[PDB]
Amino acid sequence: PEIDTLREEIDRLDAEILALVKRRAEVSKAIGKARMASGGTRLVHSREMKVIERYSELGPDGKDLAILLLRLGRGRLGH
Amino acid sequence: PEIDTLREEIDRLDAEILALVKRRAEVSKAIGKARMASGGTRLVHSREMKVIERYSELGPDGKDLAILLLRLGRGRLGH
Amino acid sequence: MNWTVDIPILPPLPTDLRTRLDAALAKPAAQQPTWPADQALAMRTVLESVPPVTVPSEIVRLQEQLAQVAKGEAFLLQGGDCAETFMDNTEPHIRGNVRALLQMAVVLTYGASMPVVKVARIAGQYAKPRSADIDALGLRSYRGDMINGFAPDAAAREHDPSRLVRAYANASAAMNLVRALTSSGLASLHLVHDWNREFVRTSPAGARYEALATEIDRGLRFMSACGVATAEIYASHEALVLDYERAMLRLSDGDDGEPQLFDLSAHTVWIGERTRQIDGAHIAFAQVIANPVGVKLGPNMTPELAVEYVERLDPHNKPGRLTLVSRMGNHKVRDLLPPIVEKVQATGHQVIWQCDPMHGNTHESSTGFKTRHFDRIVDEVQGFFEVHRALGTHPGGIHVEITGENVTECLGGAQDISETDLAGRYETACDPRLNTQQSLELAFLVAEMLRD
Amino acid sequence: MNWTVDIPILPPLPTDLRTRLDAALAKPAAQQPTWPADQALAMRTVLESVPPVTVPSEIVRLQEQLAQVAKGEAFLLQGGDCAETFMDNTEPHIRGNVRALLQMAVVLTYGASMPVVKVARIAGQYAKPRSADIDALGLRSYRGDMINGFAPDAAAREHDPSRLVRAYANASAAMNLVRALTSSGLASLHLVHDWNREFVRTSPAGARYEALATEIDRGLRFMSACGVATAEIYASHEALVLDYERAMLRLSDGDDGEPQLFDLSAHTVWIGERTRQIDGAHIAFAQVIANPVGVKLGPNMTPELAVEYVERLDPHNKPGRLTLVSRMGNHKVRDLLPPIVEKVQATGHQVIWQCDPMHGNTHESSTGFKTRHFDRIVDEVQGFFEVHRALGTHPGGIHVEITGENVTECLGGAQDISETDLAGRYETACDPRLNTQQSLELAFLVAEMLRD
Ligand SMILES: O=C(O)[C@@H]1C[C@]2(C(=O)O)C=C[C@@H](O)[C@@H](C2)O1
Ligand SMILES: O=C(O)[C@@H]1C[C@]2(C(=O)O)C=C[C@@H](O)[C@@H](C2)O1
Ligand SMILES: N[C@@H](Cc1ccc(O)cc1)C(=O)O
Ligand SMILES: N[C@@H](Cc1ccc(O)cc1)C(=O)O
Ligand SMILES: N[C@@H](Cc1ccccc1)C(=O)O
Ligand SMILES: N[C@@H](Cc1ccccc1)C(=O)O
Ligand SMILES: [Cl-]
Ligand SMILES: [Cl-]
Ligand SMILES: [Mn+2]
Ligand SMILES: [Mn+2]
Repeated sequence: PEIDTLREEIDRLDAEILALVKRRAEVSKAIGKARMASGGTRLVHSREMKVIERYSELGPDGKDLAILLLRLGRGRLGH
Repeated sequence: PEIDTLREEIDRLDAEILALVKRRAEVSKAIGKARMASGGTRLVHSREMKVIERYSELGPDGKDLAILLLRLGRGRLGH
Repeated sequence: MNWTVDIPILPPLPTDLRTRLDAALAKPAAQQPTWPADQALAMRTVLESVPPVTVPSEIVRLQEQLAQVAKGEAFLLQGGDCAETFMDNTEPHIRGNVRALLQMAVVLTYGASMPVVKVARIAGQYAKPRSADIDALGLRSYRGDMINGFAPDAAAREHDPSRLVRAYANASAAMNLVRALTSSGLASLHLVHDWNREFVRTSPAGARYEALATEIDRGLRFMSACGVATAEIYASHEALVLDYERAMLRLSDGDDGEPQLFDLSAHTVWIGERTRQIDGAHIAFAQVIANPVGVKLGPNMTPELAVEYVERLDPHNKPGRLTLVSRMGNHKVRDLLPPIVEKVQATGHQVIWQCDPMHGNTHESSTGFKTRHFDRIVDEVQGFFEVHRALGTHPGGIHVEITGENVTECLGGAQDISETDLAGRYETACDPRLNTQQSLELAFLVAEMLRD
Repeated sequence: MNWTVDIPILPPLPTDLRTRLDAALAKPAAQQPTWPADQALAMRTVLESVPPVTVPSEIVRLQEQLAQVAKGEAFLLQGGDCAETFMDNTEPHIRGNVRALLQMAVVLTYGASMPVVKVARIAGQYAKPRSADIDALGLRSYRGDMINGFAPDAAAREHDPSRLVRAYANASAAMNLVRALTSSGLASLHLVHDWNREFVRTSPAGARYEALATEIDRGLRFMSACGVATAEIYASHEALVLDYERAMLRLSDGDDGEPQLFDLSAHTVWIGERTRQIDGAHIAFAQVIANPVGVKLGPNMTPELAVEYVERLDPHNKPGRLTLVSRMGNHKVRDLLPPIVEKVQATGHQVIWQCDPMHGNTHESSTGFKTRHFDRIVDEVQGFFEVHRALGTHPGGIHVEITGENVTECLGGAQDISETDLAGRYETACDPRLNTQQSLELAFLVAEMLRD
């Protein structure tokens, strides 16, 4: 018993995280058609480098969480 | 121009997401030594199933974001 | 309704093998079957002329592959039914157990990034030990079809020596089929993994395993793209019934060109927890035979006893000749296993450290059926990996009990098999096997443990 | 300081090949070198007896592998220096360009989950077209060392026909080495990918690519674990200089057993944007030779012209005989490419759709140097993939300009090469090549595009 205390702080942090990430997707999508509205490139390389750097604190799994957000925003390359 | 408006809403959502995920890690770690303090298993299978279900809304990348959180919490299997 | 074999009316051992073997069988043997020594002797005379189930060249080959496991360069997957029944000795059952093993091997191979040696509990696993000699219904205990009948009658539970021949006949039939399956299209890695991508599609827990089943699919396609385009499944059973193993002994020039004794009822056999008397006939039988052998080590094992096994069963320091099969239960493995490893590793002998997360985690259910919880099995393999990683030693393999059937004998998993489900498909003749869905689930998870 | 070759003192073509060839060279040819027709004729007589750079059996083999690309079952990687210099025709330079191509091929192969055909811009890429015949410093234009000198003197920019022989001699020397490298340990996939895991460790952008370099490492180890344990690099250059290609023609029984004309200066050659006159001698030369050929298609290409190329260069519907190399720039590919594909695909001809994200994205820099932005190259390949995915057609390959040297000729990438850096290591003799770091970066990214 008593473990279900944090299994609600988990449940909170998750639908919260989910909500944030639910948004960040379209914010990238927004920058997406935006920059592309002016003959711009779908992706910006050094920027995704900056996003990857953001989550480095998390350790080695940082870059791979970053790359999920990036896929969620600007989609899968070549599709 | 004007694109840097959301490149600050992105920058916000990210260090915010980072902060949430920075916590959820130890909350799992807490449940970690907790359940294990009573001859309990390191992992709970149907629970990680529940976490995976949480982020399904995100589409196919949902499960793989979930599994990152799980690795961040209860670590890499066999290590 | 029965068939009939005639009793005959083989060359002499060199005197030393004669002596050591007779010496070894002279020692006490637990859990042996009670039946007339003259009827058993008739059986063994039949079995002393029959075509072998295996041949020496195959055991030498397995010894070499197991040496690579010992040395940290391959991984041992041992699996199959807990107890083979003459009833279920059928093509669909064999095919599904072969398929189940081959599927787990592809997953494990990709995870370990090194070869997997496949050994089946098959073609002889017709005998088990019993803690009590009288069972739940006041009846004489069922000991596996090599001995008596699963049927719950006073007449079925009588120890019938004719079941020695009936066990060989079933064994070499299942082996014939195993040989045929593993040299057919069933062995093809690309075919075998499509069965696994089916599992991911149809499973409730597909999401947990889809990324990895896809990584493997890309590894297999990568092979093809580079210009590549079969299988080896070895037979093993617990060497419990000395009458049987005696008859199946054959003499042949071995690893050193001098004549050795091979037990040709299988490729490898293991002495179990209730039969590893250090000065007993089981352990001493293991010292005369050339086969790779294993020993179950449960929670009452001492680093010093473990070492005595290593020094008796691996006298010549042949890496991979001896496997030490850990079964402590998850709550005990992390504490009990390390001291055993440290002391054994210190001798300079290269054993295979095989995990058995099944026989240390059984528990009677609230329905009357004996079951095991998926999450406890995972925890011990995990705990087993945690301990070897901490010490820098090799997690050398696993030893699981499985079927290719969708039975409901173990709890949890992707199907959240509950205690009220264990009655819907409890097929097993002894202990609760992981159904195919839980088999692959574990193989995926153990593959994750193997990664880094 | 110079060596000297004697001028000689080959069998006649069948009358039809005589006629079609003479007919084809009679037509107008853009961008040909001005030099005395009698000196050029002396050179071509030397070159008509020399050992070939390639042989027909190798071109037939490439035709077959390219047919698999055409049909959606393999992927074409074409790469190398923009312009080869007799100056840099050295082992370290060749080795690093071979290594660079082999590295990109492993990455691309895993991404495409199908075979990659490797074709190098090497062993003949000694000639380029020039938009203006007078360059930045009021000098006669440099046209590649097959013609004149990169040196910025009035005397160096004179068109010297002896550079025909000097070009063959360099070509077959570099080819000899390429053959030796690809049959040595350099070709081993496991060796080649360790170079890639080095790149991930030492690169600023390693994080972007580490997961995938590790997935590949596990695919390679998976191969080994299954019991596996070489390379083919084909030569290509732009067929610009008809005097040269003429001499290197040899006659041999071809795909149909009747005699055909193979251009043995290379395995495959492509006509470029400034030389694809539909009724010109370049395009008509391409109709007499058995080699796989390609045609550059820039932003002024019409679906109907593209079809006329397909009907002239692929008259017999030999899948993979014709490659159509798209170079539109990223902002134009998504709009211009689809109509061309739809109309060409409709003819029933199976062309290879090769992307060229380089020659449509050049732009003079604010330093005086001509450069290209990494992010624009990516966008066009990406855009190229987006268009083929939308239509259900095959993204058949790429065509990049690269070196195995850490030059600074293209902007961006992992090194954020800026406009003030393009002067530190601008080695190229013509257009800005992606250094090795940007080569692999693109190969990783194009591999991501290939996945699903
Ligand atoms: O330019 C951008 O900043 C936006 C946001 C984005 C992200 O998802 O963070 C980051 C980099 C770009 O490739 C895409 C995706 O557009
Ligand atoms: O029991 C639990 O709920 C906690 C949290 C956890 C998570 O990270 O979400 C989920 C499942 C468990 O395997 C681990 C990790 O412990
Ligand atoms: N089968 C014999 C032993 C034996 C084995 C092989 C032989 O070639 C000879 C004897 C026994 O049980 O005692
Ligand atoms: N080299 C000759 C053509 C040729 C090629 C091969 C031959 O066998 C004969 C003639 C030319 O340039 O016109
Ligand atoms: N399994 C059946 C059929 C069988 C007979 C003989 C050999 C193999 C199988 C039996 O035990 O009799
Ligand atoms: N590259 C030098 C050296 C060389 C000579 C002859 C053949 C190959 C290379 C040259 O052009 O002269
Ligand atoms: Cl033999
Ligand atoms: Cl030939
Ligand atoms: Mn059992
Ligand atoms: Mn160029």
